[PDB]
Amino acid sequence: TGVSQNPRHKITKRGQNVTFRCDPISEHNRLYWYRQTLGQGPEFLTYFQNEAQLEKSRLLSDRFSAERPKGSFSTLEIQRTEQGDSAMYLCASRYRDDSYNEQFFGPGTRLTVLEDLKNVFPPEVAVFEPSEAEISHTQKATLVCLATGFYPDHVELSWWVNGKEVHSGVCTDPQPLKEQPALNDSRYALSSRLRVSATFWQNPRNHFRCQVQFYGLSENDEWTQDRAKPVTQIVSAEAWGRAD
Amino acid sequence: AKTTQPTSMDCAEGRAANLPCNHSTISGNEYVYWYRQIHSQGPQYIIHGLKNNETNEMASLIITEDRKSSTLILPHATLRDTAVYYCIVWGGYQKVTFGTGTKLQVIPIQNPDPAVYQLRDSKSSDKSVCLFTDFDSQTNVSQSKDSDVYITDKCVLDMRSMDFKSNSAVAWSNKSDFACANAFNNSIIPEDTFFPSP
Repeated sequence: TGVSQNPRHKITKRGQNVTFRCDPISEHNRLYWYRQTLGQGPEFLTYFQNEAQLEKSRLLSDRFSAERPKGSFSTLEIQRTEQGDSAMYLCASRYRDDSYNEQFFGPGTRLTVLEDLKNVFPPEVAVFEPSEAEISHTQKATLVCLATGFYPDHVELSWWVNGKEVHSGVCTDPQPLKEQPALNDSRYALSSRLRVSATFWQNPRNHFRCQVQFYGLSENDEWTQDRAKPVTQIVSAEAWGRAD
Repeated sequence: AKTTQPTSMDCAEGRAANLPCNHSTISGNEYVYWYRQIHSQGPQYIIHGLKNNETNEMASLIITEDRKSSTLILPHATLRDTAVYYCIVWGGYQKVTFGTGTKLQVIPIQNPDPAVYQLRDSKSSDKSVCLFTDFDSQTNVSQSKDSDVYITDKCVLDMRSMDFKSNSAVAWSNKSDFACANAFNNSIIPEDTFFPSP
């Protein structure tokens, strides 16, 4: 991979400060920071050579500050966060100032900043059972999973058949879709398909689970409303084969 | 910055897919690099280099004698290869800058059987969803302009077990009006589409 970032995600209210960390590959001279929004390429923020910042883009406000005190790990501090900071902040590192050595990217830290945290909802998940019409026409059986209506949109959908994540027979929408699109705080929906053989579905000993990891608030966030604090969690929907 | 690429590009599963990049003011000492980004995830490196051709397990890279253009070759394009591909140039010391880039979509060929089926919720059970599937890859599913109705983009699955690809879009709504007979009628589904009714 082999660069790391902490945390993977963070949801703040407007006022708050936030700090990310990035750990480069051992002895990598160079560390880069980018930010990215949906459907766009990474936008350069700043880079380091040893401990020595280098260059910061006329992007970065004074509210951003990136440190790297031992030419090793790097922290990015964003002060007094704004809605417009919401983005995936990517870390990269490189062995030497050397064209031969490539940049290795970390998995990123997805920041979402909000007018208020009552707009954050987890997904509800339903699994939809295959049509008999399909089974008799194609001798195949398509299950559909629907994730709704969550916010923000950092969810990870996965199908598990008989207790193992599967990838054969599976399709998930590249992006979610807006439920009321229409709105600033539009809550999102995502669908996925699992296709099996008719006979595989018609065996009641087979078990189908749709799992959606949602990245929400932390246990430590101030929470006000009646409904369950929409923390980082996994929501699931199950289905067994129908003997029919 | 110094590179230009098509925003998106279709390519046939599974011959070699050739992603082009223009860089007519390239030095000198600047290498060409290709990265790929899947979902929102970190972009992973594919291949680089100078002025020449190069190869590794993941791909091949040909750069003209001009230096002014290059081509990334993904030798046997599968569905897993569809992603965003960035072509960047760097010669040291300075920052590295990303453009746009491409949006490669591997398209499978079908021997088609288009149908729109109704699926019921597991709990529940109504709550239902409409499945438009088994259509050929020339068929496009449109976005519903009825806001209460939700139609997904089309999605290709591979049953690797049986060597069988299939396309599908999914539609749902809360309206009374809504049904599967009319869910995908705003798209231009093919004349021979199978619409069950028991």
